[PDB]
Amino acid sequence: PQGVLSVDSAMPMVLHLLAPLAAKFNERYPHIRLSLVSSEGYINLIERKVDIALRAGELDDSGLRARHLFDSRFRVIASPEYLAKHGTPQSTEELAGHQCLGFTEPGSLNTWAVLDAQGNPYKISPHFTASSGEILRSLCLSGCGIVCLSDFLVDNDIAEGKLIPLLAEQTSDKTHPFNAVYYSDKAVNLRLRVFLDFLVEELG
Amino acid sequence: PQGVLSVDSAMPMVLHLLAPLAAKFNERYPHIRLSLVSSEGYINLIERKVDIALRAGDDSGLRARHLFDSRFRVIASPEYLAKHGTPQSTEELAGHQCLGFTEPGSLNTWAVLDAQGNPYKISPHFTASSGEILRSLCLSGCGIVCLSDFLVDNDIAEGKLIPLLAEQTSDKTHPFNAVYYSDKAVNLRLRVFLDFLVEELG
Ligand SMILES: [Cl-]
Ligand SMILES: [Cl-]
Repeated sequence: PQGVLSVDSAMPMVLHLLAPLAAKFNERYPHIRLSLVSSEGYINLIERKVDIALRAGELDDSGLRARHLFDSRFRVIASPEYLAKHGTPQSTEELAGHQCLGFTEPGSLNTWAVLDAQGNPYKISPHFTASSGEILRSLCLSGCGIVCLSDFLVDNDIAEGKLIPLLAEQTSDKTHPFNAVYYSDKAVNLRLRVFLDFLVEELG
Repeated sequence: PQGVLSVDSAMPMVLHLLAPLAAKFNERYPHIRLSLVSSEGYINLIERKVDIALRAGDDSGLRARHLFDSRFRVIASPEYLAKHGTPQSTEELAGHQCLGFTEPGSLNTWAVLDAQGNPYKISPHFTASSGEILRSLCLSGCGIVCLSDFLVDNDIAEGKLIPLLAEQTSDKTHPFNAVYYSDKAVNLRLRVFLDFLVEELG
């Protein structure tokens, strides 16, 4: 396997998942020149500007191949510093009293995976907004408020004590799948298949 | 000062400079609702999708306010250097794994000078769309990178990344500015944000 393989994903996937594994992938396949780009949505992939996309969406009836990588839950988090100055929410309805940060788009992500008293996902009014989950993580780390982000983005921060998980009982246990998406015709190339195989081992 | 202010910049500027200051700004001006977005180049600003752009790079009516000057640094992780040795001259970079940008290609002309005093142009083993991606690859032991001081200085402080070829690396700095259209300067929240950024960033 040799040559250039272009892999596209959202910033958090590239930084927390791909980048860490790229050194191990390099030792096994030193002749494959990975190109790791970060863009928004499936435009690059569909317009054939990259070979493979690693994304959480569900594209069916597109014709594109999807290979499952891993499942992730959402977590509601804040910095110890924010909680020290603002208090810790003990119910989901108390989030109305706190600074909740969200996406500029898509707005569907601003309906959090934390259930209210009636068992319905809580829609926030974002104080700060951002175009990336990675920016929301940084704002949360620096004490700007409460965010709701994928586990793989914040779990190591929680382990290091840099973020504190909130409203754990109220938080939805449901997971969302992440997939490697690509056109069937590009499965022909060995370097995509060995990258895909590698990704399913290490992420699964 | 009250309402939404949208700030566009490259990822490393947002994560390493803006986000850390956003809580302090919030305490001073709690009624300003920041929107921090990251994109490529000046397209959002030009097409008036954001109020201000923080970028190092002229469709006129633009104003540019200086924020700070930054040097580049060549770095690798301690784990990489233990497995591949540390380069003692710029010319030895040919034997090592150097990671670069997909684009712009001019950025793969590094700020490290060879024996003749020429900036070293690399053949990138791996490429990426963002300097933040290059920082992560570097941290993970994938190779050597050349990135702006504010992206890696703290890692160098913490001992996670090692500065290489310190004497050969250029001392020259490049400016970073807040860029915006003249007409948007009338807005109070843009003015207090700019003032804050100028005070805080140097
Ligand atoms: Cl994201
Ligand atoms: Cl960049």
